[PDB]
Amino acid sequence: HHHHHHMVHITLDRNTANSWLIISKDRRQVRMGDTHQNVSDNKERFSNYPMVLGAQRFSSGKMYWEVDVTQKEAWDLGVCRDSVQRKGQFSLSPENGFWTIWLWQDSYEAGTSPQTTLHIQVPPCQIGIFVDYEAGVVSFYNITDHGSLIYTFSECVFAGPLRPFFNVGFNYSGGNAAPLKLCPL
Ligand SMILES: CS(=O)(=O)NCCc1ccc(F)cc1
Repeated sequence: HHHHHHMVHITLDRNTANSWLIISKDRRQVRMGDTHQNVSDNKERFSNYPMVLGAQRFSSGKMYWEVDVTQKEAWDLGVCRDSVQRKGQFSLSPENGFWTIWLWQDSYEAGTSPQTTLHIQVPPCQIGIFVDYEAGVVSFYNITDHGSLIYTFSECVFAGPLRPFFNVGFNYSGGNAAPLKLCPL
């Protein structure tokens, strides 16, 4: 790929965070806390999962950013509609307004309904996410493996503004405490 030059500076929106998340002062890192983080509830917060949105909203153009997933056992990454459901249980699918991939139990999968098996030879430590709003494309790149393609969603129905989407995953095992980090340009 040669998408790096559509690089955008993403920051995390604390107001949208699950109440157990800890977002760094620079709003570029997020991790699962070991308790409720002493914030009030609001209608924007994801209630059931350790999810948070980026502050940026996109309705046009080409956008690219990178995320560090080093030493995590579980996470979800991608984009979603600004209007996605925040409360209760739901599945990550384009029908529900999500364009995502994940790591879970030593397998990588794309968030289609049902999920799609990914084929990655080099486990990634950093993921690139590319959105072409006009083309209806969301693509994922393996930065650890020379930028090799992981997955492309095409013919996307964004149906409104998009926000960067993150899930740090649960830490039931004690092996998934590490943060998601937005990588410098
Ligand atoms: C730190 S942990 O060992 O992963 N425990 C998770 C508890 C929890 C459950 C649902 C949430 F929406 C947020 C947190």
